[PDB]
Amino acid sequence: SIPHLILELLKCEPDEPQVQAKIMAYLQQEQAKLSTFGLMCKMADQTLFSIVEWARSSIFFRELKVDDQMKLLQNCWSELLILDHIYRQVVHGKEGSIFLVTGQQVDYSIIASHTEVAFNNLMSHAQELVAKLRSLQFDQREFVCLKFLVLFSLDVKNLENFQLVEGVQEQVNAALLDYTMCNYPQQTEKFGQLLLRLPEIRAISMQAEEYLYYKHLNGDVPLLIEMLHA
Repeated sequence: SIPHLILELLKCEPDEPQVQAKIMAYLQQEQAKLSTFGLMCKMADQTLFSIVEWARSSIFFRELKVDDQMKLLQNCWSELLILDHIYRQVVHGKEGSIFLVTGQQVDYSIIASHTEVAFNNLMSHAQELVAKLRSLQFDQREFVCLKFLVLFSLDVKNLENFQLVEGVQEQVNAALLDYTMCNYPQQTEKFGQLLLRLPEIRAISMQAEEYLYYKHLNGDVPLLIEMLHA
C-alpha cells in the first residue's frame, strides 16, 4: 500500500547496519584523549557526514548543482541530525534509555549527569517528540517522507532551480498524505500531526545549535563546526 514516489526514495536510504559500523570503528580504533563530551560531538559529526552523503547521492537532490545543494544543507542539517536521532529512539530506543548511532544503548539518567542542565532540556524535549511519534505509529515510510520534506523546504530563498524544490515538496506532501490515510485510517488525523512536528524539530535544532556554538567558543569542541560557522 505504498505510493510509487515513496518506494523510490526508500531506495535512497543508507544501509543502517554498516552505517553504525563505520562510526563505531572511526570512534574506537581511530583513538590512538577525548572526554565524554568529545565523543557525542565526533559521533554527531560522523552522523552528519553520513546524512550529507545520503543527501547528495539521493534521487532528485542529485539533479541540483552544488550551489543549490549547499543552500539546502545550510538550512536543515541540524534538523536532519535531530530527526535522525528522534527516529532512532522511536524504533530502537526505549524509556530511560537512549540508542546511539553505534548500536550502543545508554540510560537517560546516566547521560543526565554526564552533561549540564541546558543539554537536559534538549533530549527531554526530544523524548517528548519521540513519545508523540510513538503513539502515532510513525513508521519508516512516513519517516523518509519527512526527511525530504526537511531537505526541500519552501523557506529556503534565492534558489537557482527553485522549481524542482517546489515540485519535490509538493509531491512528497502528496505521497505522504496518500500513504498515511491508506496505512493509518483509524488513526485519522495522523498526516496533520506529523506535519505539525516539523516546526518542533526546527525548534530543538535551533537550541541544539545555540548549545553547540557556546561549547565551541568555550573550548569544549574538537565539519560539524564548519556547518555552524556559516
